[PDB]
Amino acid sequence: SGFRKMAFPSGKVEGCMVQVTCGTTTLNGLWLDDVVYCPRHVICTSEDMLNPNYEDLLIRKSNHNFLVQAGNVQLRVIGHSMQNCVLKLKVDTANPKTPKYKFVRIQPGQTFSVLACYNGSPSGVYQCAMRPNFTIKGSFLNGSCGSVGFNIDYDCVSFCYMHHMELPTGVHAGTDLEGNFYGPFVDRQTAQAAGTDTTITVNVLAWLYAAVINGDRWFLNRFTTTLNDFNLVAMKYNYEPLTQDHVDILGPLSAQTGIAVLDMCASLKELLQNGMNGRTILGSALLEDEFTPFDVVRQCSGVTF
Amino acid sequence: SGFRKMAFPSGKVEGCMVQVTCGTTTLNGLWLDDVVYCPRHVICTSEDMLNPNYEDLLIRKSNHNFLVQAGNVQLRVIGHSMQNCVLKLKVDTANPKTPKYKFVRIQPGQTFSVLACYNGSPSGVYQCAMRPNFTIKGSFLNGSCGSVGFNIDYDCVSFCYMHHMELPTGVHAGTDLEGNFYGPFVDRQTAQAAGTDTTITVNVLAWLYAAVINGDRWFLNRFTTTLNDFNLVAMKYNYEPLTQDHVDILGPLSAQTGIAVLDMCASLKELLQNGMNGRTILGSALLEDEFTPFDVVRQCSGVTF
Ligand SMILES: O=C(NC1CCNCC1)c1n[nH]cc1NC(=O)c1c(Cl)cccc1Cl
Ligand SMILES: O=C(NC1CCNCC1)c1n[nH]cc1NC(=O)c1c(Cl)cccc1Cl
Ligand SMILES: [Cl-]
Ligand SMILES: [Cl-]
Ligand SMILES: [Cl-]
Repeated sequence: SGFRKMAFPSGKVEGCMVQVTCGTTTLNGLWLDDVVYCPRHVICTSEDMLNPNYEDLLIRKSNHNFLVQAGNVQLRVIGHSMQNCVLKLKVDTANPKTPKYKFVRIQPGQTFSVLACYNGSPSGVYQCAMRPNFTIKGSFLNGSCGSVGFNIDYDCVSFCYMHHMELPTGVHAGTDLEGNFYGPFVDRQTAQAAGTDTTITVNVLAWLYAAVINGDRWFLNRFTTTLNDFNLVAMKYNYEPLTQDHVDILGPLSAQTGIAVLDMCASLKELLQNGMNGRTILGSALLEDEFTPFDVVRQCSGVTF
Repeated sequence: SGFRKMAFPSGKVEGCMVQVTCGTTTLNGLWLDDVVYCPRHVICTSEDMLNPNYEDLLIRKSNHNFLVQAGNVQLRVIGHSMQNCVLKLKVDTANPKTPKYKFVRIQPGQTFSVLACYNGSPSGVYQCAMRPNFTIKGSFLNGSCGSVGFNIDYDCVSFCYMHHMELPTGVHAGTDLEGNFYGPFVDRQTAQAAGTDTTITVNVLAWLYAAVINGDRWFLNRFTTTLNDFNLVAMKYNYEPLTQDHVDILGPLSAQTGIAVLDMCASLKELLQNGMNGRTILGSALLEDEFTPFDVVRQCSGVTF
């Protein structure tokens, strides 16, 4: 028993991280097969970031201007191209540690692990969720760009995020591995403010199921509700609307615990209206929303990789 | 910016995890050089755990009764011995992935990363602290015994914990890698209750420094205090006493932020007496105490491995 904010084992991704330097800018790249993926603003100086024309800045770059370093060994770049907001650097050596992998574009509310890196070296690993406003609340310092977010399915790494920028409010924005930003954000040092960071209702409900499974139950009440009535309450509290799709996804957790989904919604509704009254749930004094129903099933059953 | 509960990259330890089966009990072992470390209660059935005599149970075991499996490959056991509450299984093959490593016995309040494993396969990674009552609040299911806790220093893995047991209250107990339990706990399915789980004051202060560095500052007040006066308040709230050693350890964070240590203590004192008033600090509604001062410096500076 016990429930922790848990990231995937990072070894498979550690073996993919390299350093990319262009001029005086150094960040991280992802080395899969004979291609290194990195943010395209590696070609930018701090000056260029104010208003970059990436196509023009790229005319001035050749393969040999991209210094790729794997540990203590330099990689030979034999080609480069820009795809949306990432560069793909073709190298003459296939990464011998390439895992089985996929590129996936996740939806808001979905979770993933981040391997924070600096100069191509792994610094730490932590769990994140794509927020409803398409930011993530990560831990990134200057030099962490190119760090990736990922999920693992047994032996297949699904890369879903590459870090690119920090907004003035300290939240973070990035792309999928095809170089498309999540949300409306751009790799340009300008005014771009995040929208409302609503709470991921389906994840809160899954985490309440995790609590019940682990013995925290003071919050279970004598009530039930309906989707429409609950969402009226969820709206007032800046909670995402709960759909029947979400209800269906929570089915297995409902079956395991014998608590109907709408009953747990009624318990959540009271928690929102009454508050925690100084109590905690799984060691938290606020309702956690960065565990998916799949994360809960995974951690409560012992899935491995 | 941003501050996350962050574990070390786990790859170096993933390459050390094996499966150990004795009779019908399967758990995890740690393969370093030509030795596999695992909990000695691998020799026990669920029946033996009620009152085991490990020396007697071991008379009935031979090298070939310990099945060690690394991925899909069996390892040949050429010797075994019991050291305190761990078994050391000598194998004829040195682990080719052995990292630079040390065995360390940590103190309460110190933090480490856990690689939760099942059947020798990594399941997830998360960050823990040795609680003042010598339990840890982990995420362990049946089969996770032998999972280890560790810190990394650049390239040297310091193993400090091996998981052995779950107490009736759902907290967890284990040993260092020499097989000595942390605290008074024993590998025996009996009545052993944890003492008071006090809050790690020095870690809370470090985490408040982390918050200031990241822009959360509403809690900074106009007050200061003394060690003695603060500890009078800390006692009432089941906070560990703050020592001058702790003050010294917080020195660097004090210097970086220009906030004297006793001033931050005065801010903490008001938070304890007044509460959070529904506010949050670094996305938490309670005071976090599983970041050490070293963890904060590490994450805020970008140390890598
Ligand atoms: O999350 C899903 N699959 C996991 C991806 C990572 N590997 C494991 C499978 C998934 N598959 N179909 C729908 C979803 N997810 C959701 O509908 C969802 C949830 Cl559950 C929570 C928050 C937002 C969203 Cl969109
Ligand atoms: O934590 C320490 N070192 C780290 C070990 C892990 N690798 C990095 C170095 C350390 N070295 N000397 C004293 C300490 N720690 C403490 O005094 C302490 C703190 Cl700081 C917080 C809570 C409890 C305790 Cl005992
Ligand atoms: Cl452009
Ligand atoms: Cl004994
Ligand atoms: Cl909290």
